[PDB]
Amino acid sequence: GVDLGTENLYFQSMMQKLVVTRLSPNFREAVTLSRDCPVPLPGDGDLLVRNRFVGVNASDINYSAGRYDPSVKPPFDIGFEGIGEVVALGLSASARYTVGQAVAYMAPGSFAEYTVVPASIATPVPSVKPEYLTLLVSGTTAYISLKELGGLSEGKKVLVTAAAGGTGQFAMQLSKKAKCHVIGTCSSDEKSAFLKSLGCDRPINYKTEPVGTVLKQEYPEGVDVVYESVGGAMFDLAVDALATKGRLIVIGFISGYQTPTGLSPVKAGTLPAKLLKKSASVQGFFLNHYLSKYQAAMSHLLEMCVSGDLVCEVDLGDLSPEGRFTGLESIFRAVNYMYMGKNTGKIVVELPH
Ligand SMILES: NC(=O)c1ccc[n+]([C@@H]2O[C@H](COP(=O)([O-])OP(=O)(O)OC[C@H]3O[C@@H](n4cnc5c(N)ncnc54)[C@H](OP(=O)(O)O)[C@@H]3O)[C@@H](O)[C@H]2O)c1
Repeated sequence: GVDLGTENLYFQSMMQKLVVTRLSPNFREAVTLSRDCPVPLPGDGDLLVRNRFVGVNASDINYSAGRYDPSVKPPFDIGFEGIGEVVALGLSASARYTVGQAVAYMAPGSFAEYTVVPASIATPVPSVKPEYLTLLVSGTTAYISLKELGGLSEGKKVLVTAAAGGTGQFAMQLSKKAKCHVIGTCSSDEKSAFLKSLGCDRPINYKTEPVGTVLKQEYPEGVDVVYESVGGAMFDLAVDALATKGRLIVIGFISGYQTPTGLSPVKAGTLPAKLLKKSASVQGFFLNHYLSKYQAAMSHLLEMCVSGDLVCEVDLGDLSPEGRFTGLESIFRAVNYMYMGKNTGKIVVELPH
């Protein structure tokens, strides 16, 4: 009786995908577009998803560099998230999932026309739209880290770095919803306008106005929470800008990922003493350590998105040098775009019919 997509599997036999062929943080050096790869088949507990959008993530280049498990050698698949239609599935999976259903997921190997996804990690979505993909990593990271670690409450002051980017946009909005005063950093006046449209109380274009100075002058008593994703000298300023009982959440350090080690140097020598003297913290956050909170987060985010209560800005690359990010080949360009700092919102690549 049940359609498991077996006809599809017969006829949809080969596909394109991206493959890490050499470890490097230079994505173009590391990754090759492969063709006429077999379409993988789903196991009893799996879905086979035809990706229609895939997300571009800063750590894509950490992945390509082998930094998640240095002992794992090429070749391996890449891309952290996708959205599309179920084309086939295993028998067990069919209890809860159906051929043609719109699903989104966070699992490695999304940079492919088709990806096998365990049905246990799939998220049902209303339809295949790029706004929902924005939630999977970027939204959930901001949601869970702030909920679990931010201690947010009315009137607290929150500094968000890369605030106009994929995760930053949600850290901004979610802090505003908690009635915080929100400061955001970005690299252009048009990004600052975007931030202002999300409710940012103090956008800062760091290219034209020094962040440290603004913080010293406008926030002399400091900030309560920092959503820190840049690293380096920005991390150092953030530590100095903490209020008493302040918390710096280490979300990432993109300023370092292109470097050979992937790290951005910081002034750490006096950090324990600084933290003691302010009763302040530096707090790491890795989304994969918080998967017990993921399904709830995703559900709330999805409700806010569909209801119009959350801006989910998507950058499909229409304004990039070679235009809209269409096809797996465009992933190279999109990663470049990210590392040139040109995106507003979440970078997404379309894989259309
Ligand atoms: N901990 C976690 O589980 C987790 C999950 C998701 C993301 N993250 C982290 O969140 C951060 C943002 O990632 P994303 O994927 O959302 O990208 P994104 O913010 O959409 O794009 C990156 C942004 O970083 C700034 N930038 C780019 N290159 C830079 C450089 N070399 N030095 C300083 N700033 C640079 C740019 O914004 P400006 O105009 O502001 O410069 C750019 O638009 C990354 O650190 C990432 O690792 C962490």
